Amino acid sequence: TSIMAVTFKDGVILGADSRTTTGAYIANRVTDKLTRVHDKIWCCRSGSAADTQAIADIVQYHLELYTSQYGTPSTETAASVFKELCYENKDNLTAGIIVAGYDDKNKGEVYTIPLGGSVHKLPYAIAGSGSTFIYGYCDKNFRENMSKEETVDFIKHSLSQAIKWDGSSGGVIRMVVLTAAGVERLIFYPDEYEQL
Amino acid sequence: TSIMAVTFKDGVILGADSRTTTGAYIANRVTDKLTRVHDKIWCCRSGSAADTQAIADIVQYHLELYTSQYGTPSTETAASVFKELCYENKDNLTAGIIVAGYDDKNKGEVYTIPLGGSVHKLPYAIAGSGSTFIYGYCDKNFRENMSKEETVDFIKHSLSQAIKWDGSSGGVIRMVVLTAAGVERLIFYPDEYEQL
Amino acid sequence: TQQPIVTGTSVISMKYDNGVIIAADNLGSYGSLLRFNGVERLIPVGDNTVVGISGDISDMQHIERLLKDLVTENAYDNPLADAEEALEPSYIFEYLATVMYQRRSKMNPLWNAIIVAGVQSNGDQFLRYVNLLGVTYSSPTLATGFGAHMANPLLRKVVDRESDIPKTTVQVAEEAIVNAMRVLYYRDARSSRNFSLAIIDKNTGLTFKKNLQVENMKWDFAKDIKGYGTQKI
Amino acid sequence: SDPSSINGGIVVAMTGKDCVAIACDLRLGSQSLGVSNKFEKIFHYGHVFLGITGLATDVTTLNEMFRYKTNLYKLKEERAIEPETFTQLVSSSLYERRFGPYFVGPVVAGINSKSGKPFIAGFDLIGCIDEAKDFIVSGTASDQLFGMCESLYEPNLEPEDLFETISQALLNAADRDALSGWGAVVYIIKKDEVVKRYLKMRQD
Amino acid sequence: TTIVGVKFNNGVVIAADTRSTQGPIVADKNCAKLHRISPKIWCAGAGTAADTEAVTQLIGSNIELHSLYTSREPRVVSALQMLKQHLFKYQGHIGAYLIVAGVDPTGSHLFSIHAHGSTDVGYYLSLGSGSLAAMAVLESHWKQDLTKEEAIKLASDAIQAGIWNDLGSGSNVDVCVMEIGKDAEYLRNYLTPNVREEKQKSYKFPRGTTAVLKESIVNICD
Amino acid sequence: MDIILGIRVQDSVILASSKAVTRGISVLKDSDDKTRQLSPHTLMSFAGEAGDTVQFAEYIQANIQLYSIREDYELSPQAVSSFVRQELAKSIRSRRPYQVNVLIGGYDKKKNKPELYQIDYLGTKVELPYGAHGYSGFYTFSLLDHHYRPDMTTEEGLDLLKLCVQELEKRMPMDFKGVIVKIVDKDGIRQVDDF
Amino acid sequence: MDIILGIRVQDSVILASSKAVTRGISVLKDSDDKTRQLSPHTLMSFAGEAGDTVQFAEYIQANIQLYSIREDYELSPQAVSSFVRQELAKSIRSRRPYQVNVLIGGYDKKKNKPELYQIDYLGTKVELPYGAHGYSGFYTFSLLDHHYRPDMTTEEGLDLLKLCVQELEKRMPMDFKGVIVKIVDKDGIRQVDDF
Amino acid sequence: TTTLAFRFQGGIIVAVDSRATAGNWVASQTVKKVIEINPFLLGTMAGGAVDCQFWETWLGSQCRLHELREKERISVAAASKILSNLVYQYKGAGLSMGTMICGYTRKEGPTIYYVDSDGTRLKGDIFCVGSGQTFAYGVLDSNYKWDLSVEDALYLGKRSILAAAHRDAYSGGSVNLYHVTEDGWIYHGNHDVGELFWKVKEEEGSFNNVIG
Amino acid sequence: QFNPYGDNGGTILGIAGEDFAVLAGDTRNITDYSINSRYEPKVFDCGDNIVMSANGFAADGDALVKRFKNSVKWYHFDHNDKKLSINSAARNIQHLLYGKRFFPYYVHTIIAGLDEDGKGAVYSFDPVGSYEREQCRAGGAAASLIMPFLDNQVNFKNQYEPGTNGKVKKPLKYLSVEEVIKLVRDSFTSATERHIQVGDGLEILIVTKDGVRKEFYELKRD
Ligand SMILES: *[C@@](C)(CO)[C@](*)(O)[C@H](Cc1ccccc1)NC(=O)[C@H](Cc1ccc(OC)cc1)NC(=O)[C@H](C)NC(=O)CN1CCOCC1
Ligand SMILES: *[C@@](C)(CO)[C@](*)(O)[C@H](Cc1ccccc1)NC(=O)[C@H](Cc1ccc(OC)cc1)NC(=O)[C@H](C)NC(=O)CN1CCOCC1
Ligand SMILES: *[C@@](C)(CO)[C@](*)(O)[C@H](Cc1ccccc1)NC(=O)[C@H](Cc1ccc(OC)cc1)NC(=O)[C@H](C)NC(=O)CN1CCOCC1
Ligand SMILES: *[C@@](C)(CO)[C@](*)(O)[C@H](Cc1ccccc1)NC(=O)[C@H](Cc1ccc(OC)cc1)NC(=O)[C@H](C)NC(=O)CN1CCOCC1
Ligand SMILES: [Mg+2]
Ligand SMILES: [Mg+2]
Ligand SMILES: [Mg+2]
Ligand SMILES: [Mg+2]
Repeated sequence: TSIMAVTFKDGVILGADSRTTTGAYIANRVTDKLTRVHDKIWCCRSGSAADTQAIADIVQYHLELYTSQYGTPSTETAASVFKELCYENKDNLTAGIIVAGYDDKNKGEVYTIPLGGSVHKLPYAIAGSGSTFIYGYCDKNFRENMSKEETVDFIKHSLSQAIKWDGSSGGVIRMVVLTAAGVERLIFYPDEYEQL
Repeated sequence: TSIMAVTFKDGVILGADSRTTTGAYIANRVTDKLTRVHDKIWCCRSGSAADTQAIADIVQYHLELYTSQYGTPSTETAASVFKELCYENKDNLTAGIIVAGYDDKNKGEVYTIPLGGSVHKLPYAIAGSGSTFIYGYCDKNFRENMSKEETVDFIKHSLSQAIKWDGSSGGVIRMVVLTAAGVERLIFYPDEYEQL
Repeated sequence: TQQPIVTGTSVISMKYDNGVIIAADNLGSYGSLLRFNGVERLIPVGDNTVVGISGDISDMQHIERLLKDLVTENAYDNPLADAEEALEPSYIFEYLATVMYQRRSKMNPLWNAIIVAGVQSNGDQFLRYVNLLGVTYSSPTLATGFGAHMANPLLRKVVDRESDIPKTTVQVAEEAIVNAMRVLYYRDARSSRNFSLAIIDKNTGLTFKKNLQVENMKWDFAKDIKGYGTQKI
Repeated sequence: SDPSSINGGIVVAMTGKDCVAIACDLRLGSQSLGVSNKFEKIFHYGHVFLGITGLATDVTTLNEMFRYKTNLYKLKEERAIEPETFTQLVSSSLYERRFGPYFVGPVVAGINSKSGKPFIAGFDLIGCIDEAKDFIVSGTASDQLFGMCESLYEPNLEPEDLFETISQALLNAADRDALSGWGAVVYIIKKDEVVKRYLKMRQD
Repeated sequence: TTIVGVKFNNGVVIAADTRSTQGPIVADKNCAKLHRISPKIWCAGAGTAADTEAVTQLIGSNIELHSLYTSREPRVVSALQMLKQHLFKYQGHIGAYLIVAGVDPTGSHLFSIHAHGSTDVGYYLSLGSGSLAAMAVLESHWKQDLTKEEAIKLASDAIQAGIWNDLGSGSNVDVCVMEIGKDAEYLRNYLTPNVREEKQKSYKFPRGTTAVLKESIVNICD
Repeated sequence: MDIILGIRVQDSVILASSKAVTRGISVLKDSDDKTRQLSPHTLMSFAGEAGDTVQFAEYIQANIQLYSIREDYELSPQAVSSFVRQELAKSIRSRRPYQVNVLIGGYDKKKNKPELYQIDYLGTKVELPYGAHGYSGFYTFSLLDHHYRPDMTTEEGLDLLKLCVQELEKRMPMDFKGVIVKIVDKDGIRQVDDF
Repeated sequence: MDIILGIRVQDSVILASSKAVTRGISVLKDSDDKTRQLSPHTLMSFAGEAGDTVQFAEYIQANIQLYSIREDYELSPQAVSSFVRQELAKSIRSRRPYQVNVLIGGYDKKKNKPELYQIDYLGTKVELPYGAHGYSGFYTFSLLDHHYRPDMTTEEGLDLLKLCVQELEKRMPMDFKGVIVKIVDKDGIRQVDDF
Repeated sequence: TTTLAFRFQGGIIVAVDSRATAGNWVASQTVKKVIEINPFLLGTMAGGAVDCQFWETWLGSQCRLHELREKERISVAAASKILSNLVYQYKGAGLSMGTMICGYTRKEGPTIYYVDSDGTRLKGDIFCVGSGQTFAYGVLDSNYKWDLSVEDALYLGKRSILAAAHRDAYSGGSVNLYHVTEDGWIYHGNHDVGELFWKVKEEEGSFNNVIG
Repeated sequence: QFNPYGDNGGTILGIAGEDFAVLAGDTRNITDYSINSRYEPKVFDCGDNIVMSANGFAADGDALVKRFKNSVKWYHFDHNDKKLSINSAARNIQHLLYGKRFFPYYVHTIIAGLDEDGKGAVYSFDPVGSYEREQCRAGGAAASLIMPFLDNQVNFKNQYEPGTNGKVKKPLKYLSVEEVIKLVRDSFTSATERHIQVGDGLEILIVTKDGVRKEFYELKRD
């Protein structure tokens, strides 16, 4: 994997490639690594497909139950539930999860949860095998309060480079826009992003 | 290490950080990783300090002897001698060497020699532990036939990011300019490059 | 005993009615890092043989030097170096096969899989494989790495046995090869889009095509896939 | 320390024309030491025949266990268990020990008393059913048995011909295996008579 | 094994070869790797043969009880969820690799499941030792808007690639078509392109060839 | 431990068990009885891991004695052997298995027949005319294949046994300090004092 | 191999060496002489790794015999022991060392004195009144500490030796098939036939 | 393998089985484990097949060269020691050989030397060697006397290999018999266990463990 | 760590008649679960009426065959063009194989031809050089499947004369070239069914006093 989430003026955008590997064989070249845990709380998954999937399914259950009793959960709450699972089962999991969501009070928020099970709230976050290659780029090109179109370009260019160097990353770039407007799914094919 | 060499209009520039580590302890924070093997053929050294040092000393000997018999060697010749040592002793060495030199016929040339002992001629080259973090940046920002000042900025910014993320890299940035004019040593201190 | 560092992935090849085709992408991987992108892994020897090499690139470069040196040595005191006593594909192959097996026998292999494709002086097509173990075999279609698993099945639908070779044209054969290279780009995590292709024909000679790309890729269906089971948004 | 080849043994079963055959060797050893030349590996519960190869303590245990279950089956169902049903019972019981398995290679053989169809089946140690028209093999000389059966076998053999075929398959396979042999038993099974013959084979 | 799944206009088709192996030996030349979970949800299995059988029956059993409880026809996502949660619980020690396909009130579906409990979605999928041979055919010929007959052709072509080019696959081709509105049709031995040639000789022995020591009538009666 | 033999003849079962108990480079005892009477017409010899052997023998002994008291009846050698096998078959999949091999020699009073059962620690049972555990078998089985006859007297069985002990003392690397011999017949269990 | 002893008394040196040669679970021989006469008044017993023992003994024997012929003179027990030690000291740092322990018993004709040298495979030499190699020492050294006196006769030395062999046959786990005894005195080397 | 050879009143008996194994796979049932070095010298083979075959055929070449150089047939002691010194040079390399060098010379009389790959070399009257040696020892030792007739000794050797062929899973095939006298070795035929077992069972009344 | 060996599969078969001998072998070459070639011959005419096959690890097999062919060539040069008898070839091959006792050729080797009395001969070797002449031998992957069939059908093992109370054995007799080729083809079709590394093609070399003839037959390609 290459995955990232970026806050901006109107909310937050999650981005991800679509490559799933079993060794050097590509098991699935059109994978959806962007998964919904609530209306406007989504996460990007890196590491073990089985572990991140089972975690995400449990989190979705917890937030559905939270919603029925206490109303819409904060993005921070969602991240805390991810953490509780990742931290307490750290010996049995290989999951690097980025959480992103849109409140109306708090706007766009991004929380990253690396292998240890620690939580880190950030303006933007990168993760997965391909993220190593774009630390320099993303640090140099990220600004706060970007526009939607600026943020889409930032993610598209960033993941393009990650994909270009990381063999474990590739295929299409999927993105998910989280704003007051609603939820927008985006997709960008190789022919477009390769020659950026 | 973070090291790189970049060709440009007037010749070639080699750049490097100054950090030497024994584990997490910094044995030397003002190391000179840019070493002369001939008047206008230099190399950047990554990997084992002992191995790269012994190799460089042997190469310097070979090119001094070459010079006495056949005149000034090409940059390609220097790279071939590095390769011959790195390839034939691949089981006993941990050396990742970048070779850069200035002919008057061939202008600036850069050859990279990774762990295997293979040779790769390139417009620019990056290597060392910190280079992983600037693949995305360098690919996006490198142009051919840059000016001296543009190339100095490219290296300064690139190594600044490598230093920022790689714990095994740091200290000052040293650079060496190879042109028809001569040989110019440059140095850039943390206070300058950190806040780029 | 080695371990390969900078590597090249699949080399694929097949026979057709008049000649042979061979192809290989232009990538030099460094583990999962796609480090080098201008690597030529098809190396012609004379105008009647192409050697395609996969595996460790430093060892490939060494083999390049051997073949280049072989041409030089063959020319020495040889008035018929460009005629009756020119290097044949069978000569080049057996030399490599000899070297490979000696190196494995000294527990110091050249970490490669090689396919020698060419046309003999009598017009016969030559296609034979050799690897780090010194294992050799011949077939109407040959491939290395992932190529063996994904290309061969496709190429064998065209030439399934010896008698299918006269029936196969160069247009059909090249199409199958280019299609195979696309499939490998979809499914091999250490492949690249850019590749080189070489035809050695008994009439038209050696055509060496560089800077080819995989095109006509199906990706559009991706926009319909959501989640991993129960997701609808 | 490979449980499947400490004691040794083989079982083979074939179908014929309105009949089935099941055969086994008689050896029980402790690796190189031959210990018993009387150790039979075929048992029956009513008209359903079960042969079991592998670790002898499990062979014995499983026999005792299936006797147990088929006896309760019969008391409650008020009828003898059929080969198709018994095959499923074996599969269930073996898979119940998925992560602490019996080290065995069972083979079911019998004629359905209602439809009159000949039925054979085999399993791995963990329960996977291997149903077959022609033949099933099991034991330390299974490679050999597969080779003999695949060349010697033909469909629709009469009981007296099938006997010669299954016997020759077993005998010549056992003679190419160090842990199999030391005697042999062959069951020829027809709709309502069962003949049991002990074979003369080389005793080395 | 080689197993495949292919979506088309009004449904989904799955196919499989019919070889079972024990090391380099062919244990079974014609086993059925296509399992019924419910009438209109079928499952193709690769990996540990007993695990694919056991896990498919267990979930099929619970799916039936669930279908009775809810007075509703079972959904593919229910089988998917139950299988994946079960396999995950055992951390891959149950070596089942499955392609799950079927039609339900929601539509037609195609999923894959790996032994550690990860699931994927696709228009075309392949699992098993011959999955790469099959996937090469699927990547070469698959398109959007396949007809029923085009999908069957593609699926069996993908399985054939496995049969011929993979040593872990052989013998025949089984197919199951699940179309919306209709019954699922299980096409056992849809193709049989590996028929054993006539043997040169008959090895039926002269009667009395085998030396016998003892005879006895066995009592199966009461 | 190490050497335990058994020979079933016409009218009796003869068990021979070595007397040595060794640990390290010291023979701690040279007069050890490696047997327990399970019931008046049933005797069990044992060999294997230290501690386990006796603990197992005495556990089996108590169980059979409990049965005898409860039913006021002696269990058949076949039934005792089946009970013992089942216990060992349980044991092998336990947390710590009993590493004990046994021979059960008994006279069945209902059949008027001697019976010899060989059972290893895995729970592998066989009825034999003659039996052995450990390396002993590698010499005795072939010797008995040659010299043993089914219709032999108790006296002929003892001569056949001396022939086994002689061969073992000649070719075995360890000093096992001779054997204690016991006979099991219709009149019960008795020990031969001079061997 | 395994058991080799030595006792130096007033006027002689007595060497006792076990007769058994074993491999696996078979005693292949029960009459093996684990000794070589190096010279008329010098005898070497040996024990250790199979093959090495004899190869080493015979190699040493040839060398000493060569010396005797060249100088027409017998080397002193002290000199022979020093030669043997040096060979073993070389061996231990070789590619494949001789894994052989020895006892050298000799009568020095110049001093008119018996001498007993104990040398292990590492090349560790000591002159002793009594010596042993292997597990034997763990029983015999303490026994001899108690019963041995420096002024004993050859006959008293043999009784003291019987006392050692008796203890070993009682407490040692392996059957070593008795010993061959040899005496080394002013009149040369002779073997006791009944022991 | 089971092999034996023993000394008695009337010379030397040598008997061997004929099975070759590759693990539990039976490789052959018709293998020659005795080599006739010369008319007065025999060699038996147990362990690695080629190790024994190659080096005992080599031994024969060395014995042949000795009689060309010395105009005299090599002693059993010297022939056995050539083989033992050879294998000792290879000690540690992983050779596997259990051999017996049997023969007659005027100066020695009938003589048997046991030679193995650890470098052990032993003169003796009786040896059994191989995976089935213990089974052979059991029968031989309990029926051996010095005063056996040639007829009885021949049979005892045959019966001892048969005993091992039966019990030892890694022995069988057939018995090869030899008798060695002052006049050289005499071959006493190949005896397939397939027929011999039943012939012996019936005539001797033994092997009552088997279902007859 | 570098593993200098590999398994290229295949299987070979030698049968000897009265005045002829056959050496058969399948033409399939494999590594792991892949087919490298459907027609890669491994039975060779080596001159002097000797045919040879070295099955197992192909690189070691080709190396050995190549060296023996060379051995025959130098035998002619050094000994006045004398014919290398089959027994002499066998012994020569023992020394080739044993020369690498501590780094073996991973091959089971078979040669066939005629002895010095004009009778058919088959010699077979282990990987390190031990050899034996037989009427009958299979080698390689499916040896375990084929060999007991040959024991039964060529040497008539376990076959008694009918009605003789299992007392009189079926008598040994030489087989015709027609009968031998039937057994070869049935042996290989049987082996092909049940072993995954055996298939594609069968190639037989027949050796008479008139020379070496070839015969080829298709095998199942799954
Ligand atoms: C990239 C490859 C590297 O981080 C991504 O993290 C990617 C994330 C992903 C993929 C699909 C769906 C959601 C998220 N990870 C993978 O594709 C993953 C590679 C991986 C496997 C195991 C790991 O540690 C245990 C870490 C990364 N692929 C898989 O999980 C596939 C489906 N399964 C296997 O490869 C089988 N594994 C199971 C665990 O044991 C090793 C073999
Ligand atoms: C960075 C750290 C990572 O590539 C650079 O390559 C840097 C290069 C350098 C440093 C000084 C002078 C010239 C070039 N490498 C190091 O600083 C190096 C770290 C390193 C050590 C060993 C390696 O593989 C064998 C690879 C990288 N530091 C050293 O060599 C120091 C001086 N020595 C040690 O740490 C002692 N080593 C010796 C080898 O065994 C491990 C302990
Ligand atoms: C192809 C043939 C793989 O080569 C398929 O995946 C096939 C799937 C299948 C499904 C249902 C019915 C038949 C066949 N898999 C097998 O046939 C499978 C191959 C396999 C064996 C063992 C494995 O783990 C080491 C993994 C894959 N064969 C079996 O399951 C056979 C019947 N069983 C055994 O060999 C017993 N093994 C099972 C695993 O545990 C150890 C003992
Ligand atoms: C009995 C049967 C026990 O094996 C005998 O010892 C028998 C003796 C014998 C003598 C001459 C001719 C044939 C047989 N030994 C074998 O049959 C022997 C068993 C054995 C194998 C390997 C060993 O390794 C140290 C030791 C003993 N079998 C073989 O030699 C077989 C035919 N060949 C191989 O196993 C090939 N191996 C040999 C060792 O190197 C690797 C390849
Ligand atoms: Mg990529
Ligand atoms: Mg057998
Ligand atoms: Mg046997
Ligand atoms: Mg096949």
